Amino acid sequence: GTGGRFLRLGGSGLSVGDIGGSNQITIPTNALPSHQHGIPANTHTHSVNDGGHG
Amino acid sequence: TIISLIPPTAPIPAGYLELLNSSQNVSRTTYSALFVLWGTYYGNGDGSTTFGVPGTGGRFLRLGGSGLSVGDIGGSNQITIPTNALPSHQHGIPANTHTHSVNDGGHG
Repeated sequence: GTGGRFLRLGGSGLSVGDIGGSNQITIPTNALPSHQHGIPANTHTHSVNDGGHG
Repeated sequence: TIISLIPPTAPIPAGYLELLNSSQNVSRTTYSALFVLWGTYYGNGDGSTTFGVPGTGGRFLRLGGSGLSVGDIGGSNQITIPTNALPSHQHGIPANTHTHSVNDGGHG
């Protein structure tokens, strides 16, 4: 059955009638290109606790 | 060319040359019509007594046009996503907590 597939000559280790391939593709983890995210401007303070000192 | 679902056990049809993964070389005297129609367009073989016929290694069938000549080659099953093409995204930053030690010494 054709199965709505593409016509592929199979010289390299592919007998006649061989199937395979996939219309759905999944990006593997190692395929992700290198990229760098920017961290926005930040600002904070710390409250200070003290009962006193003699 | 013609296409066939012939299993490897079955014999090749008479008057037909089987294309393989690798480009082959065939005698010029025989397949005389094929040679005069092709010549050394897909290989020259020995250059005098043979000529080259193209090979199809795992390749897909694609029609001509768009400036592409017959018998051209190209493509790849392996793809690398260019760093330019990448879905725009932002990661969240996990909740954290830090304190700073105090350099107080002493005062009077």
